[PDB]
Amino acid sequence: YNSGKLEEFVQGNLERECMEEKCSFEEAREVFENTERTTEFWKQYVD
Repeated sequence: YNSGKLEEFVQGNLERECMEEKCSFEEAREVFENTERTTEFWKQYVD
């Protein structure tokens, strides 16, 4: 869930971060970065 140590400097993997453990909508919007794409994605991942 992006504790903020040695996982920000990695590439872009929405799974290792968002799927596996935990994650904010914002989190997606850094790798993903298309916040529209990520909100739709968000409506099948939130709740």
